[PDB]
Amino acid sequence: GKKFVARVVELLHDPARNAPVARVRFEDGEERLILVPEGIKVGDVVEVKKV
Amino acid sequence: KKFVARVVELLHDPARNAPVARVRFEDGEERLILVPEGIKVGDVVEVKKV
Repeated sequence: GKKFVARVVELLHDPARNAPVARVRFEDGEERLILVPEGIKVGDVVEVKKV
Repeated sequence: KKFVARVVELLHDPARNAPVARVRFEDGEERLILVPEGIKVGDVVEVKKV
C-alpha cells in the first residue's frame, strides 16, 4: 500500500551492539528508536517493508 | 546487505494506526518496531532508506 516511512531525526550508538540506532519520526509525530542499517544519516527517510 | 528481522509477535493498539511488532534480528536480539498494516506473524521485514 502506501509506503510506511519515518524521518531520521537523531543518530545514536548502541554500545552492547556496535550498531547505530536512529530516533525516528512518524507521520503522526510519534518518535521511536530503531536499529537501522549502515549509511543512514540524520535527515534521511527510512522504510519498513515486507520481504 | 538488507537489514532484516522476523516478526515474532504483532499487536494492534487502538491508540495508533500502525500495529506494533516484536521482531527478531539476525543475532537473536528482539525489539518492538512499528510495522505496516498487513504484516502478519512469521513475515520478514526490512528497514531500508528511501
